[PDB]
Amino acid sequence: EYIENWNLQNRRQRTGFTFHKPNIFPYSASFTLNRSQPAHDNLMGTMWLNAGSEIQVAGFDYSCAINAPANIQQFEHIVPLRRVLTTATITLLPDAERFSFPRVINSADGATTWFFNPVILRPNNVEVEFLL
Amino acid sequence: QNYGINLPITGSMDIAYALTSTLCLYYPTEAATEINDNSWKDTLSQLFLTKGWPTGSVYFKEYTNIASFSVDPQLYCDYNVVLMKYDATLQLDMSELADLILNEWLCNPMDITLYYYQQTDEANKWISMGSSCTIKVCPLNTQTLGIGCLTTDATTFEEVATAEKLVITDVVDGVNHKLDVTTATCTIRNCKKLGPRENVAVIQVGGSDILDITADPTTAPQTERMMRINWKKWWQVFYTVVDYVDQIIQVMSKRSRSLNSAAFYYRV
Amino acid sequence: QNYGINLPITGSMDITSTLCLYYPTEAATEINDNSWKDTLSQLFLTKGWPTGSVYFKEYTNIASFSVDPQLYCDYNVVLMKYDATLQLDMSELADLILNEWLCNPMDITLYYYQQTDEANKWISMGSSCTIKVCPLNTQTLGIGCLTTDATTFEEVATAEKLVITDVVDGVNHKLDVTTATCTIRNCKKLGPRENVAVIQVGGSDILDITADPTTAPQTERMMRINWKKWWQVFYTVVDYVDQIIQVMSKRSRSLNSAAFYYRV
Amino acid sequence: KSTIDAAKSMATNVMKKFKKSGLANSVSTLTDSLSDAASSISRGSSIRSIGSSASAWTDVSTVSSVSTQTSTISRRLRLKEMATQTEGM
Repeated sequence: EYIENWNLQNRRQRTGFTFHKPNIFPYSASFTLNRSQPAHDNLMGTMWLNAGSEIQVAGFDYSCAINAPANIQQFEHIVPLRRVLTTATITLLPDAERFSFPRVINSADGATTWFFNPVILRPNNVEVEFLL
Repeated sequence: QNYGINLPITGSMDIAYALTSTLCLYYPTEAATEINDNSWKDTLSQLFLTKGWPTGSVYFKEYTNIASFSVDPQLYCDYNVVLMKYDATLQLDMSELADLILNEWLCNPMDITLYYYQQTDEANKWISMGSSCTIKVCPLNTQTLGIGCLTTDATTFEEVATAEKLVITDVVDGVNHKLDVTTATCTIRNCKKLGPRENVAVIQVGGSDILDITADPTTAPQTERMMRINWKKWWQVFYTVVDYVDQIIQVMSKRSRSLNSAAFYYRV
Repeated sequence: QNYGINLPITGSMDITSTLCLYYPTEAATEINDNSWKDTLSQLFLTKGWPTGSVYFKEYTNIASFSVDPQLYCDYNVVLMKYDATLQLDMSELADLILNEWLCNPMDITLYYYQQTDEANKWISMGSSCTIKVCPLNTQTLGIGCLTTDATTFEEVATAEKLVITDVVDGVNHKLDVTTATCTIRNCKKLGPRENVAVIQVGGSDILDITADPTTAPQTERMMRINWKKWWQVFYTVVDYVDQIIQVMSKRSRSLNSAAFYYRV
Repeated sequence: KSTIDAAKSMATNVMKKFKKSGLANSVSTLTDSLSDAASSISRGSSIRSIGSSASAWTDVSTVSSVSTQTSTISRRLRLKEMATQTEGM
């Protein structure tokens, strides 16, 4: 397959490499906070882990949408790819398998820590967009 | 830097991340009368120096009575720890004082001689402070008339207080209330519970803990900032407080409204 | 439709009623009014309860409310005054009113009774109860008390309007209670009764609704507030009725699902 | 058939109770939902729907899940005969 790919690339035609579980997602375990307090008493933001060939995201709110506009809080997450992909089959589950446990992680200030106490619900209006 | 705009904060988990304080205390005068000494403040300052906090910046204030402390408390400090004596007959006083000093209240003046009033949220509570407060209220329905009390008179009102030094009151949402209080000595303000305050913690020096911090009867939680110990001699209480000063400092923190960066958020 | 038989419930993870209130007469004497019930009814109308649906019954003391304290109301909220000597009265009243009790009456001079498991107690009520118990051995011989002796019995309750008595299971006992001012029925606890919520004015949340020493669960239906004027308490109750009604749900037995399962 | 004495208020009386029953409540709720959807800007795309660009006409709020969705859709759609969108009988 590789020699054929090289030969067809040298002749300027359509190339293709097959993969199983392609390791294309960069590793960046970053969390984002929007409604924040210096003492971490009520939070609202997104925490994601995109490692290997798996993407795991979890939107959390400490108020549980109790002072929100009509008890609905939105969370958006956009993950780009450095290279295009074609003919993808996607396995999708509605449960985060990593961000559903009592955790304590250092904050973004670099000198303080906050506690995470999760209770999992089912996500509503789960929309996924594949855009090019 | 940009102020007053809530913006996303980036973070990470693979980066290795993991004094000059100003202490203040409020205690009743019976402790000072019982200890029989007046040089104890120097001893406390030296003991605080031993733990690690600098001296000179520590201030002490006394209040004649819990009622005297109740009216118009003054709190300008960095770590407020207040010792409140417990009793089996004055539960509401301690409850209201701790509730007032535990949460921030954004208040507006109330003129009950040319207006009516009503609530619009679960954080709407009415706070009366003065030397002789007796709040008299008569509910008014949607037609602006009295039910169980005539609007023309005022003595037939259903009172909620009587000469109380301080009284926190809540009224039924969605209806008007005509008020008549002797404004010559006491003031009534309309306050909304914006959020928690960590700058003040109360230690109940007494017995059965009874404090509630929520206006709704459904939930009466026991916050961590509410400390409670037994007592027979005040020197033992002071020794316990100074020994566990590190825990008190860790559980508390700097005020969430005077961080020099949280400007235009109702403080600084 | 089908009752009497439980069936597997399956599902997919993906996708205006009466309320009664009670109060002490001391509160009414401390308010000094007669239209107050109407005013609170109007406030409930403003808050979202149709007029002509909220009732009010009045008692004179906790002891008086303890005899035949059956609450027949779709949503019950009980105001209880905290005393200094009636800790047992309040605790056992809350225990009786908070658990579904299935009772069997007992003749006191014909049989010798025992207990089956740890979820069995003896509920007693009357004008005055003087309950005496003597645990016999396995050979019908008295241990520290004689079967035909009416003076050496171990006193356990006297002059109590409402007393919940528990004995050590596994061995028979003899009972001698005056069935002219008292009545004792063998009752078995089934589960939590969630149609009753109690608001305690004063006190420090001492009511234990379980006699077990190891556990002492504080069920959420035992609220605690502090009082100086009864108007304040009534205003707090009326303003935050939504939280109280959200704490409770439909009675587990009124619905046609516990029918033929010890219905109601 | 009765053909009785000088003009009565039959039309007004029948309208009085015709405007209180479930039809008026349903049309009021439909209009309120459409107005809120037209005002739905503070939450972005938030109205629950199975189609695209939620228009307050195919929302799912209330066997097979598709059957429940279709039943709810038809129950709300019955009012479409009150909007002169139909073309037949």
